[PDB]
Amino acid sequence: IIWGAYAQRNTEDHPPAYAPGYKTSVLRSPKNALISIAETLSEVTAPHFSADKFGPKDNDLILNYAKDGLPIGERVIVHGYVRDQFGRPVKNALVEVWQANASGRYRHPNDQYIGAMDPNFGGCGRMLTDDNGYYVFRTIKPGPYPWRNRINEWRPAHIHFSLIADGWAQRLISQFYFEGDTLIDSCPILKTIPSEQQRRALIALEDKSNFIEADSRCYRFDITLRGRRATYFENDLT
Amino acid sequence: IIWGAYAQRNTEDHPPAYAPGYKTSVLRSPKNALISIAETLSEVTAPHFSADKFGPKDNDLILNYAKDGLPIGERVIVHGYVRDQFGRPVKNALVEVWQANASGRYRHPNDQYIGAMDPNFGGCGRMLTDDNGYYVFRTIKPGPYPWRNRINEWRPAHIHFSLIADGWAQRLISQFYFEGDTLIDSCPILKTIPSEQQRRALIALEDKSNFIEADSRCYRFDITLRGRRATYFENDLT
Amino acid sequence: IIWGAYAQRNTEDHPPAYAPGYKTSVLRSPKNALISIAETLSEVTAPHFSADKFGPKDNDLILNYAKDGLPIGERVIVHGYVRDQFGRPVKNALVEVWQANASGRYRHPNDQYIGAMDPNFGGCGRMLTDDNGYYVFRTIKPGPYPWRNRINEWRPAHIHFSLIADGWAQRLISQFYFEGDTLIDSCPILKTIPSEQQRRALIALEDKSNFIEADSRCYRFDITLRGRRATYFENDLT
Amino acid sequence: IIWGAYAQRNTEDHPPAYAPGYKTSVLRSPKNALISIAETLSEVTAPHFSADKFGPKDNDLILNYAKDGLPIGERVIVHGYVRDQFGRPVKNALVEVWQANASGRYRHPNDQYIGAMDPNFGGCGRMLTDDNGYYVFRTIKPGPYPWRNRINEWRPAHIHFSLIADGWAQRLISQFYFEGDTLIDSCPILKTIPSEQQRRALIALEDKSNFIEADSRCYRFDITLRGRRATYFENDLT
Amino acid sequence: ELKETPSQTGGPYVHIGLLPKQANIEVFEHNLDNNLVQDNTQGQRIRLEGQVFDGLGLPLRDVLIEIWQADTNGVYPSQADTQGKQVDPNFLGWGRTGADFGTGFWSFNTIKPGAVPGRKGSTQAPHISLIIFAHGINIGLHTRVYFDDEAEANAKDPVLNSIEWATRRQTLVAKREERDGEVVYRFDIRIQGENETVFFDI
Amino acid sequence: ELKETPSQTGGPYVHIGLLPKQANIEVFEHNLDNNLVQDNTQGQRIRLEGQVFDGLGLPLRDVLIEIWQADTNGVYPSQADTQGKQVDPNFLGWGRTGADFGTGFWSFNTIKPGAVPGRKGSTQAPHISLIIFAHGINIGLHTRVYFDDEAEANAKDPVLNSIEWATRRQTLVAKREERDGEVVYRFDIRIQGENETVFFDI
Amino acid sequence: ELKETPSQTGGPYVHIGLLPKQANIEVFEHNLDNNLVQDNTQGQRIRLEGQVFDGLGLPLRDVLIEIWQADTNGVYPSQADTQGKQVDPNFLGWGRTGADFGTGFWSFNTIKPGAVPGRKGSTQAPHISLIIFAHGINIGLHTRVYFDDEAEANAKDPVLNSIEWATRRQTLVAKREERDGEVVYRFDIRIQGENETVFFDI
Amino acid sequence: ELKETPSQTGGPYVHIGLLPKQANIEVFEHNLDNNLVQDNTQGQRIRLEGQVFDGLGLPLRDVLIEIWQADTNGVYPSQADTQGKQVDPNFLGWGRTGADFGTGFWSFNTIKPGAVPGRKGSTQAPHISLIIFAHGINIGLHTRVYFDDEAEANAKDPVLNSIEWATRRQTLVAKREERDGEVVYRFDIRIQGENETVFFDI
Ligand SMILES: [Fe+3]
Ligand SMILES: [Fe+3]
Ligand SMILES: [Fe+3]
Ligand SMILES: [Fe+3]
Repeated sequence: IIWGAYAQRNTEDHPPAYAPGYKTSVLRSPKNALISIAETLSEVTAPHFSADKFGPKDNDLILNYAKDGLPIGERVIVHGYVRDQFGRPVKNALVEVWQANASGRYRHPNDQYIGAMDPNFGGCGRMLTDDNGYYVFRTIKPGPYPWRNRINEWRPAHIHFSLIADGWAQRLISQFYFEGDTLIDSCPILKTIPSEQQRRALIALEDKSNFIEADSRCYRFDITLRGRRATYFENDLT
Repeated sequence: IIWGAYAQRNTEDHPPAYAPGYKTSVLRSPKNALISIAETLSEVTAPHFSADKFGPKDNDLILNYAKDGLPIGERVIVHGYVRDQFGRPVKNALVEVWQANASGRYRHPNDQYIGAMDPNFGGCGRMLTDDNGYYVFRTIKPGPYPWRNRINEWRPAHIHFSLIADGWAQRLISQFYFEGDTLIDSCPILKTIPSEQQRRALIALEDKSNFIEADSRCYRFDITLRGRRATYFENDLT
Repeated sequence: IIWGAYAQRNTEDHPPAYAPGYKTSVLRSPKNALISIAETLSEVTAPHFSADKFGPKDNDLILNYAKDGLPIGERVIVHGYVRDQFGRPVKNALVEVWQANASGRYRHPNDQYIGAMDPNFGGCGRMLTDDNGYYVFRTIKPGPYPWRNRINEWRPAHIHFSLIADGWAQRLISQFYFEGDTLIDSCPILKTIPSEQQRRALIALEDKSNFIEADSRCYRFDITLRGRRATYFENDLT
Repeated sequence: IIWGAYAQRNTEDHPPAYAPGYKTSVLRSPKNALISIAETLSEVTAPHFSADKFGPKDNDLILNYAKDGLPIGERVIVHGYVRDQFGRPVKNALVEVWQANASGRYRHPNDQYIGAMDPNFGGCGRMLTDDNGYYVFRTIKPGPYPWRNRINEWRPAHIHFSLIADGWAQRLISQFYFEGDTLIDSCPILKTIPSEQQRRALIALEDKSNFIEADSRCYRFDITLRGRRATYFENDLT
Repeated sequence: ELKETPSQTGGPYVHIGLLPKQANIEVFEHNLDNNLVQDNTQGQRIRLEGQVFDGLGLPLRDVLIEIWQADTNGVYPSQADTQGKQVDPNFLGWGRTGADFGTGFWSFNTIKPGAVPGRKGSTQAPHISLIIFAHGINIGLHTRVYFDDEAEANAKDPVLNSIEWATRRQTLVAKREERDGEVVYRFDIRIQGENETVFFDI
Repeated sequence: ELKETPSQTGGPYVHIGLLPKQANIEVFEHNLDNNLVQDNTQGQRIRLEGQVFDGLGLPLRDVLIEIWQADTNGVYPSQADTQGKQVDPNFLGWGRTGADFGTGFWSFNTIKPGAVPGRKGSTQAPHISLIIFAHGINIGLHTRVYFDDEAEANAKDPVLNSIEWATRRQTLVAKREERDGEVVYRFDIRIQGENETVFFDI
Repeated sequence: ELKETPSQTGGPYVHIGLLPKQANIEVFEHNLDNNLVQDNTQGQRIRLEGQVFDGLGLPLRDVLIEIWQADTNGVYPSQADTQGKQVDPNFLGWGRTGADFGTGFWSFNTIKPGAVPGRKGSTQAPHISLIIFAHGINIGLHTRVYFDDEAEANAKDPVLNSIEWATRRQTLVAKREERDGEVVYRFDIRIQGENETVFFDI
Repeated sequence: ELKETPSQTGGPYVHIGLLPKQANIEVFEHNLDNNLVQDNTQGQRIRLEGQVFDGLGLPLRDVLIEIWQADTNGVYPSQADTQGKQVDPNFLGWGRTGADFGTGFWSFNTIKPGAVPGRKGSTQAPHISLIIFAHGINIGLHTRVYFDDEAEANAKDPVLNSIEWATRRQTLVAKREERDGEVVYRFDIRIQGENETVFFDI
């Protein structure tokens, strides 16, 4: 098996750069169209991170910052699989997540929301996918976050995530939401995605058989990255 | 019968100038709105071309450039009628066409596609419509053409055409496609047209009863130009 | 695992021998019903062909007969999987294909069609399926072929294929077509197949994510052969 | 305008030769498929009949055989247009008709039905279509006719017609029926036609605005013949 | 576009309307018939005759036959003939006949046709186009009659050579005979079975 | 009623079909071009030239331009002209050209047009109607070229005065120059941005 | 569960892809053919030949035939053979051929196969499995060739005895002949009609 | 086939998760950062720095940047590199940084990369691939940094030459400076407007 380039990104499956309803994008979106290039070794390669450097609680947002006690909020486990567009598992990909606490408050200098800070919650974690492309982390469900777009804008509860996998072309940052949240229908940020089926691809599903009795609930969320094509005739990559 | 102005162009039946999905339009589209003007003799007149100056094979793309043999590819006849929006035939209009060869390769200095060139195909023709507004030409069906918009963009098979008819206001250049081509659904250029019914107005239909046995297939394609209104009261044109 | 016989061929999933609309079948179809027999070693065995005897361009119809240049026509890659009716991959099966050129002209003594011959195209290839039952070949899309059944009969574009796999009972020759071709609906040969779902099983699907930019398009086509049952009680085969 | 061949007859729009439900066809249908040929002057030419040789009552079946009085039965006028498949009128075509009388009795030596003979009815007429392809004749509505196929078979009321027009290839004999006749649904002869829309093409429609008060009713029935294609490139006919 | 009106059998009484005289019906002053020879018609007079047999070998006694052919110089008396040559002015080129109710024999009095141009510069051998209608026949059956004394012409005929079964070509060749000064060509038609006559879709 | 066939870009190879010679294709004996002056054409000869710029200020080297204008006396060589005056018989009134692939300059050899009647008794100043087609341009862009030496006429032109932004009117005025005896009018077109040329929906 | 891909005719040019040499196409270095005898192959050499006839008794000149058989000891050169005996290592067991375009004769050079076990302890008489593909044949037609000199074995063959019409069994028996030292078995196939060859659904 | 998970902005607090130290969060023992130089790393040390500006020319103080590059010999520390050459074992090839909240300056300490093979036998000039994420940016913006002292290499670079607007190529060239013995390359990014940096769809 000789690998060729990643399949082209389907721009219609993603938000456009200029999206007037999300006001900050107006001045931070290029006026010129992106220039598409044919891929080289630069685009199909990516770094490797070693499992040895990860701490034991790096995927446990409930405990990795707990000092005097446990954080306040809903205990939830999130898991799923990362695969490429042709369905192949993405192994040893670096998954990083960040979020607000149960009050909808971020532990960030620039967040002045009145929702209370939790001295026992940090809000960031990371993990590597396994050989099946599986990942799992535990956290506190974040509360919805009010922000200034229109004056009374509110983000649905959400968790930010980032993936660095096999090729630089697969680099991706996004956010997932929780099944049933009514703010999902009103969010200008989620509405920058043009199609309904794609907005639904960011909603984590309640996974009731995987709840742990008298302990935690569970959400299932899978992620799809760009996939590489195989070459059977000329190999122009190099 | 005293003729007045052409009916207004219905801008909603045409692509807009700025169409981000067709990247080259981003810098080649005016920022200002077009200025509509009331028509004068300048807009309702147009040149006349004489039938005497047309060669015998000008509408025969299979033979008008053949040197050592016939071009390679699917032999097809294309015919139809040109009428104005009120259904009147457009007589003696100049119809010019151009296209790629069977490989999807244009005989143009700037085309570096690897699809093979055909030494016996030129790719351009012209004809005048008759008194019924009828036209007919013969050609080789063009192959789909890969181009750089997104990196893996492919034009459906298509033939470019241009009409110079009775009034300068009717001046029009467009492209038609072939019934059934699956790339029609993915083309960013065809998608600049806002409505579905208008995208369908550019698809030539298979005309099976007009196939010529053991020789050529046939496609039917009609064209509609702007039509003039008649004046029955004041004549302000002049 | 002890193997028993192949499952019975479902005659209703295949064309009948006598099919009046395909005129040549009238005198070349048996009058007597076929005699069904219980299988023996003769029917469940088949030859083995060695990979060592295949040339490097045997599955590359674009280059395996090119002398002075490339053939004219649409560059397309066709790939898919061969499996048996129970979904198991068919490994190391011999797949042979043949077709007309871009003009709809066969390189065969008996073909007098006026569509032009291509000195750089042969029209035949072969390959062995791999361990996953996968095959891939590259070719020029063939043009539709006029023939004499009714006087103006036209075959849709098509590629003939043949499989010799694990058992003589799986021996099969057929033809596949290309998504969207309007002649598919009119072909008397495709209409000898009684059911609609089976006629659809012969249409190769456009596989857009597998197109190779500025190079070739791609069609996906899978094939299903008869499958063997396993024996768990008496073994009557021998 | 240089004319080429007639369009191919669409065999699926006509009854097959072998139709077991119409018993007489079993021994009078060829076993071999018809041989399709490309047309020559022989097939595109046909005779001309002169208007001068037609009598004044040739299209008046009510009076052309009346001796002592008028025939008994329902006075009806039948009219319509004859056109080719491309919608062009068929001018000066010879239309001949024949039918049974009001009792369902034919004036033929071989008809022994007990329905009464009418000494004032003959049952045959003829006319030439005019320049618009129009024809009109007057007759007595025929009664349904019992015959021996299955023992209790009954033909719906019907009138036989024959056309000799511009080309021998258009030669056609058929039968039309009357709107509403319940026997239309049971006739094995009408059921030899495979499609429903074609069976409906033989039903004459009641034309109430054209009834002549206190005199006759009226049925409208149009006929479509094969049409010639025009030639714009090579003329191989000769 | 419109579909052709579908064909239906002529039925057993096809004579009432196409040959009223054979049915004993006198409604028309001028009647169409099987005699294509007028007094000034040019060319050699021939009689064409035969029978039509069903699949059990029995003659059809209810069959109606028509023929269409060119004049002595190979020109059709039709506005659609594009040869630019003058046609025999005393020639209709068409006739109609029915088989005798008792015996099944049919016949025409006509002229032997001249050769007619074929497609793409070819020449067709002399032939008469023939169509058969009858009870049991859903669509008129088209065939052609060639002549056994035109061996060289037949060998080069485009249509005859387009029939791949060389043995079937012979079913289209009428046999010349000479009954008391008259030239007769015998052409029997076998609708079904052994030696089945070739029928064409034209 | 029918809808107009929707426009589509001419694409980057618009030369194959509209100016085969610029693509190095010799299929036609008589070819259309950018020279509207025949030997007996009346009027003063002028050369019209310029470049077409995109929104970053770069010239389009794949653009196709056509012009349409009246003769020296303000009469169009069109059956639709209703002035009742005779038009110069040696004048087509139309030409087509492409920009030079390397430099982007385009040009026409024509005649300076006479004034043409405007609506409701008005008089239009001398002008040439121009249309631009190119890859990226979905619908041909219409504009007009007026002449800077026709100041009094321009001041009274109905179309120019219907443009409310007085500053935009100037984008439609070509500058007269005199290169060695020849009269040249320079007209640059800016499709987008600062000093964007006025385009019309006609 | 999936349905088998439906069969379609091989069509008239089945040679381009299955026997490129017969079509005059040299694309492959190693080509498949009708010779199953290698120099060290064990067993008695025989030639198998015949013609394939359509329903009018004419030979098919566009037919493609393949055969599949066991070696001299009745063992198939297939991993699916479960006899536990070693197969002749210099034997493919399969060949393909086309009829001669002019005459319609086809032939194979092979070895006479040894007897192969039948179901439930039975023994099958020596036979070659044969399949026919051609224009007009919608699904490859399977049949078997037995040998007339194996009378005792044929009488006990399970498959032959499962054909109830004793008279049809004979259509599956090839006739041994001896052309100048060589053993030839003649096997003609009649696709339709009198003496129609038995075809199997296997 | 599946569709790619759709992108969403990183939002204003993208630091909590990608650079917890800049947010004052100590959860990880080993943290990722902007220093790609380890003590034994081979090659010339350079500092890459600049600011990112919005469409009004103001620097983004909430932007997150990552870079990906080859080692000193043009080999990527990735299993997907197929050059068959050994990569510098003390080089991750990647780093991440955030702009200073007050000033907006960002920087990386890395090595100047060696040239990497381009497609079809070509050679790419030395470059670093860079991606930008921020509140308001819906999809990470990809660009490349070339070096102004690599003039000959840049002139032959496939990607730079594929940008048709020659004037836009310059936005991808960082300027070499020498601050007290250290080599610094200044690369400012303009997301929108005049001199807008070229961004790629890779
Ligand atoms: Fe009747
Ligand atoms: Fe194009
Ligand atoms: Fe074929
Ligand atoms: Fe957030």
